Amino acid sequence: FQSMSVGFIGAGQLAFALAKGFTAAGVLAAHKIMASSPDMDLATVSALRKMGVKLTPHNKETVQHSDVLFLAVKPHIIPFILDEIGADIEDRHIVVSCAAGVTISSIEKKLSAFRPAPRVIRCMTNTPVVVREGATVYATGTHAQVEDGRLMEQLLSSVGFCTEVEEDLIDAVTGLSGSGPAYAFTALDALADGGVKMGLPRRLAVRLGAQALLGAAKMLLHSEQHPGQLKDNVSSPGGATIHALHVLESGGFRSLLINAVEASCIRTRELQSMAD
Amino acid sequence: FQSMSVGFIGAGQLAFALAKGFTAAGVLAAHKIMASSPDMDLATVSALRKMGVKLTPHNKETVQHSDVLFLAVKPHIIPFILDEIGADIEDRHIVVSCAAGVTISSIEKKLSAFRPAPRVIRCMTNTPVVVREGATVYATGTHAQVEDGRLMEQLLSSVGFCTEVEEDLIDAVTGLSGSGPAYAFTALDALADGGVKMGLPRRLAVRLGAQALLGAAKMLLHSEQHPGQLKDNVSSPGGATIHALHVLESGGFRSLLINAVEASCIRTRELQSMAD
Amino acid sequence: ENLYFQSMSVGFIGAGQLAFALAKGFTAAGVLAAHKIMASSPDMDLATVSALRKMGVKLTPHNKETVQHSDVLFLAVKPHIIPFILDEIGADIEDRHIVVSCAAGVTISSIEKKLSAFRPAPRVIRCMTNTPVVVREGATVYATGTHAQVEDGRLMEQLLSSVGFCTEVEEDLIDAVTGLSGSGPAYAFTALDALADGGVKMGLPRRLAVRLGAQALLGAAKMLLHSEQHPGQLKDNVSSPGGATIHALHVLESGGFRSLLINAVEASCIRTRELQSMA
Amino acid sequence: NLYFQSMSVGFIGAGQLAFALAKGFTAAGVLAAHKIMASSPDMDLATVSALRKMGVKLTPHNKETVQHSDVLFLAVKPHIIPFILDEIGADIEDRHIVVSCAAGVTISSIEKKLSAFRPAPRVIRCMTNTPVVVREGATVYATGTHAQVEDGRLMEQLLSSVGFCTEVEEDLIDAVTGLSGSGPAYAFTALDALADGGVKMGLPRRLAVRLGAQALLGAAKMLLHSEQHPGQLKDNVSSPGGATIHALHVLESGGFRSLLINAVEASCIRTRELQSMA
Amino acid sequence: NLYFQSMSVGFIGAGQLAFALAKGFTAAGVLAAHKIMASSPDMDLATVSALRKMGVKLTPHNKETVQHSDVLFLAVKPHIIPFILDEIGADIEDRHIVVSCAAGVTISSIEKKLSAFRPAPRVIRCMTNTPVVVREGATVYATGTHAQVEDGRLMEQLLSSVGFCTEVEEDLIDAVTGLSGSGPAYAFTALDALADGGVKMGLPRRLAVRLGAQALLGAAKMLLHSEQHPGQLKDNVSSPGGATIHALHVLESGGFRSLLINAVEASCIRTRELQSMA
Ligand SMILES: O=C(O)c1cc(N2CCNC2=O)ccc1Cl
Ligand SMILES: O=C(O)c1cc(N2CCNC2=O)ccc1Cl
Ligand SMILES: O=C(O)c1cc(N2CCNC2=O)ccc1Cl
Ligand SMILES: O=C(O)c1cc(N2CCNC2=O)ccc1Cl
Ligand SMILES: O=C(O)c1cc(N2CCNC2=O)ccc1Cl
Repeated sequence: FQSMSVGFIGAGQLAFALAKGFTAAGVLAAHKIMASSPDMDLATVSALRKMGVKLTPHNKETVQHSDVLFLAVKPHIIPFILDEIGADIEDRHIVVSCAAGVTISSIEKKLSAFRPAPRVIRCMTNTPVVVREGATVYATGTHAQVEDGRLMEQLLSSVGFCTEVEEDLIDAVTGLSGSGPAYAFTALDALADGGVKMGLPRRLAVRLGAQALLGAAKMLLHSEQHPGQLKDNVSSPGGATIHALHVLESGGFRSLLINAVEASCIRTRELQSMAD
Repeated sequence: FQSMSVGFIGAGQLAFALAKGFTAAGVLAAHKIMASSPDMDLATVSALRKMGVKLTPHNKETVQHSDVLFLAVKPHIIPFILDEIGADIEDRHIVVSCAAGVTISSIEKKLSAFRPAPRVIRCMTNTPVVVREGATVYATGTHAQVEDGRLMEQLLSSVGFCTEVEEDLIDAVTGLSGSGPAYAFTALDALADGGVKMGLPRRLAVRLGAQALLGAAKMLLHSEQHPGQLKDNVSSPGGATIHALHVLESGGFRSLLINAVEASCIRTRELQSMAD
Repeated sequence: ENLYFQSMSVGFIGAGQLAFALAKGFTAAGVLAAHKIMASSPDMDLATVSALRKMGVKLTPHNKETVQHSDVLFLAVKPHIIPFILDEIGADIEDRHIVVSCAAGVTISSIEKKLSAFRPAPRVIRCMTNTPVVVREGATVYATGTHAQVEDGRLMEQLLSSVGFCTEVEEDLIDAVTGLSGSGPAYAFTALDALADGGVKMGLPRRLAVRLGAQALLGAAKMLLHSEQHPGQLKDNVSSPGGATIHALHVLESGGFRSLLINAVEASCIRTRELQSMA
Repeated sequence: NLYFQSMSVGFIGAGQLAFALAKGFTAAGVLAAHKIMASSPDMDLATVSALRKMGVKLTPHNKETVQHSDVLFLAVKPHIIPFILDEIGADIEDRHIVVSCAAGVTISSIEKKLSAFRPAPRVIRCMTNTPVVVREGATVYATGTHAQVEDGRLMEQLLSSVGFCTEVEEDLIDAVTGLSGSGPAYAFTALDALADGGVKMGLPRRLAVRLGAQALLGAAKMLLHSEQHPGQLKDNVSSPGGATIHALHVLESGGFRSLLINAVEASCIRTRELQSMA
Repeated sequence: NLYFQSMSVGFIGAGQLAFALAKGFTAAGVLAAHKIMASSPDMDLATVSALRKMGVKLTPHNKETVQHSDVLFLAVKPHIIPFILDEIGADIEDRHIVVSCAAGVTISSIEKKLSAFRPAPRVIRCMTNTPVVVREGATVYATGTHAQVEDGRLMEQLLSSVGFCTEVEEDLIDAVTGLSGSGPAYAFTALDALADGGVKMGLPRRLAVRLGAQALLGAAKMLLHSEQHPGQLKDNVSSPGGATIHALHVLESGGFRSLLINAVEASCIRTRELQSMA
């Protein structure tokens, strides 16, 4: 809505990305956002201040300011935030935890000791929300009203893809779209090295490799076609592309990306289990 | 311009992509485009017909129709097209070869036997022009007027990134952004397999992996930051993402993408050398 | 049927595995009588020569008698034997002959070069088929030579279509076809033996494991041939999230399973070009 | 000339396997499509959309499927089975044959659930695969404690109309799942790659796919109709010094055989984990 | 207390190496920035933008650099050198020392070009690296046919103000290029990865980078100031049974040493190819 007030506990990379995306989208006004942080000298904190986001060192102040309260701290800090500000949670509050692995149940258990029906949502988003091309899923807690999930989808749809999921899919989403941008950054660096190796200036190589990945992903999102079909479409017989595809297969390219999604998903499960 | 008439020799994947992108951009009207093909029953030919592109089985007819003439056939077919329609090339014609590896000099040599100052351009684009997110470079030939390169940049900028390069960079661009989308499609298929392996429905996994790659590439294009810095930004200490990055490094992920750009670039050079 | 009543005489120079497989498929198809086939071999002690005799095929040690008997003459000897064969019986090739080379790598040009020294317009077709013609499920391509009539190509297609898939190609595709469907059955036999080993490792009787593995590959291949779907889409449709199949696909990927099959198709194709160049 | 005039078939679950069996059974002529009913909690699936075109009755309510059906196929994920069995267990009748198609789920676990509601549930466990859609499936089945002799023969009759089918001891089914249950996906992966190889060497993609699939089909048929060892058939294609034996060498150098062994094992091992997780 | 009052330095090329040497020389106090001139065909480079902030004279015309300069550094790509030498060869004077910094390009090829215009060109070939920007470069040089004794001593004086510098025989320079020319990039890659390792084990990225870089700097210093073999110094850190020897084992298992040998060789081999291509 318009009257809506949003707060972040955590003023790191994710909070900045979300706030910058929300304000760019126009769904939120920077002055309706407050962030708190233990280190008020972070680079991300300075930038929020230029954007017009309110800033404080006191999580309690962010809570009293906020209607929607995003939890954007590390997983092992979540149990402490909840103990710190659990008494300050009111009926009007929707708590949106963005921490990897941390379960709705563990958040509801800590918060229920203060007030009995805390409205909790768990989400997994990623940094490209900063350019309003994020990928976000969310699961609704026990006491989240029906309007809570819809308000959440409205807000996070404005900065990229958003869809509701069962909570037991979120650990796998973390390995895929949560960690995904880092796989892409690693890939682009390497593709740029390849271009440079074959004679391209670095800056041209980075722009071309990025544009290639962006356009390809866009083609897949705008197509009903399987990605192998689109690969077929662009692999001319005997040509350059099919030769490059072979050397990727020879190194087990596909299995490395499977390994990655699996490794991130399994680590996310450990971050949960380490909580309880 | 508006009066401009464009033709394609070749009605395959690339011709459709370019025509669909040009018409979507609004820089060209479908009725100002003509394509010719030896197999008038191709799926890409049927689609051009629905778009309103004129179609013919006679390359000579496309040439007489066209002011800008795109050559969108396989590299070993180019020498035959030029022999077929070389007498039909007029002063007003700009010949834009999109074939991998085929040099401006080889095109100018064949065409100069008919008329002495053929205006030739070599380009390397990719299929994401279909969603107006292509990556394109071009080099100007000996007799291309100054307005020719600018008209070309105007047209191809409307369907994605475009920049002029020295011709000796084009073989490396082919390995990077020419073959790039196929690396991305392979990557997305594998990332989807990873998501499915960890419990996601296939359709959700494909959408999330694609959105992740798109958003990440967009972040890099909108940033002055090095891709390793953006990787740093999203690799939380001890977290899921840094664990996945390790297993990518353990398989030599980076070197496989370097291998690919190199293999495609080297194959492109063979496709040229095989001509001469 | 229409071909049966054409009452064609067929010859094989070379009485090996392919000659036997084609003879067995043509007769099973009812398009040729076994005794309307004649095959020659310098070695009449091969097992395939005995199998051919048993089914009623005529056998002779003299290639000239095969040629004189034949209307369609299949050259089914090793590539390096082809030029010696053409020297020997080039004088006996007649204007009525359609000469079909099945040898890997050997080009129409090289065959026509030899035979043009005798009659001026040898009718030559180059073929790449495979041994599952023996169960009428072969995979065949052919290219027509310089003097091959349009009816020659249609007849060859009608004949090879009776024992499986058959289609005309430009000759410059045949080396690649050899690497794919010419050698393909051997890739599948290796895969079926390995899958059976896997089933036995996990506790299945060998007989059952072999049966199930082969039935699994047959049905998947049949699904693909009857679907308009990409094989990756079919793979997606069978890969239940979190399930047994996606876990097995991972271990395939981790060994570069896909690259091995690409490697094999390339290695057979490359070898096929060497077999031409060495003779 | 088989046909089951007195049999009503139901599917709990309207996914890829349900569509494949329903399509195979109707193409085999053994069942009128309108004598099939399927249920699913997402009546917006592509498979549920195709089932309506066939004429299969579709409902959202699993209780409706059970009441309509004699033979009831459980074609849902292994972890959904215990919930299904709780939901409809009070609707299982003496006439019902329950045929579970879920990977890993034992006859014992299914009978334990249903016996709470009514003693002597007639349970069969089967492992089939999607090529039943072209009547070339590979199916095994094991009969439960209270399945009658006519129940197994009947299920063999029905599933034999869509491919190979034999009875097995239940403790072989996890291994069958790794071989023929997952097998078609190994083949689709192999055909994608073989086609990639054909394209590399210069073939059009469409021809490469056709030829690769034809090669595999014909080789599988040869083995099925031959009494000979697959190594013997491989020997018959491998001309001395030739192209095939050179390619076979590069498969061996990659450990191609061990990868397929690895696959059957991993799928089998995972199937056992799907039992114990539920 | 070194300073070259009578020396005018010019750079043909205004890229990373030109900026690094110009910055090192000015920080060393040996050259006023305004006594440096650099030329480049793209006066829109980030390096050319930084050079103007230093006070270095910048021109687009290579002829201007030559006329301003006594010591002329060729800091362009190897394939550009022959074009540069054709463009300005008629402007080379007796007073000029030409110092080529291009990988691979021999003294012989440079002298052949310039001798067409004027006999006895004074040519020095050097291989340096970008840490000259922090006065810790590693530089070798070889003197040409017509370089006087004072020319080499002078160039050693100048480049010693920004790091290690020694004269070598020219046929060692390709190998030096693979070791110290490319070396810093091996180190940047190693520091990125070591930091990735620190982050994996729970350190903030900024601390991990700092500590990794400090570790490397301190180890390099230890070796430089020790007479001892690097294996001996490694032995001194590897406490029996401890953390370091366990990590060293995993480096050995990956063939870590051979990768660095591979790198020096590949860079050296490529450097020789850059000579022969031009
Ligand atoms: O994979 C190839 O070899 C390839 C082929 C082309 N095209 C399009 C039309 N004619 C060509 O050569 C473009 C880019 C690549 Cl990278
Ligand atoms: O790499 C990680 O472990 C990771 C961490 C997060 N965030 C952001 C704020 N708190 C978190 O846990 C989100 C996604 C991932 Cl994939
Ligand atoms: O890949 C799996 O895990 C798998 C899953 C199934 N199905 C179908 C319906 N319920 C199941 O479990 C069957 C065979 C396999 Cl091999
Ligand atoms: O493995 C080979 O080299 C091979 C050999 C043949 N034949 C049959 C008769 N003469 C040949 O060359 C056919 C197919 C292949 Cl794939
Ligand atoms: O390699 C080790 O295990 C190690 C050991 C030590 N020291 C010094 C005295 N006692 C220790 O444990 C310090 C650092 C490391 Cl890295």
